[PDB]
Amino acid sequence: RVANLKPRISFNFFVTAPKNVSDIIPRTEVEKAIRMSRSRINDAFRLNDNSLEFLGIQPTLGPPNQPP
Amino acid sequence: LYYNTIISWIMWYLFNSFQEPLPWSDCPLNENQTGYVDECARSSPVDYFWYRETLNISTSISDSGSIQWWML
Repeated sequence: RVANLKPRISFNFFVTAPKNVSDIIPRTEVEKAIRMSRSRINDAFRLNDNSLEFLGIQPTLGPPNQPP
Repeated sequence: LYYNTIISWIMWYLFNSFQEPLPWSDCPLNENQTGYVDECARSSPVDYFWYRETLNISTSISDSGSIQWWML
């Protein structure tokens, strides 16, 4: 569901059940659902997770191991 | 005497050269594979790498800490 469409590519959204629309998906599982496939969607629009802002979901990755 | 102490750190940072992500450029992480430690959060990553990296630091002059054996 799309609400408050902003030409600035910003809007608050939520998802429901498909057609048990009396009930919606609880957000607490959606937070881990995005963090699983967060890497999938930025390259689906050539973006960098600083153009995928979620305000509650942030990337928690990147330990470097350059030296042998 | 004590110029060669400074001169050794010129070579020490020269040993820390040669590389893609220069070591003072970035922060070390925390223990949770996430964002950074507090003194690299509260101040720049160029300094933090000085009070632990260049040398482990002490608070005062009256307390002698680690010997920095590889810096020796």
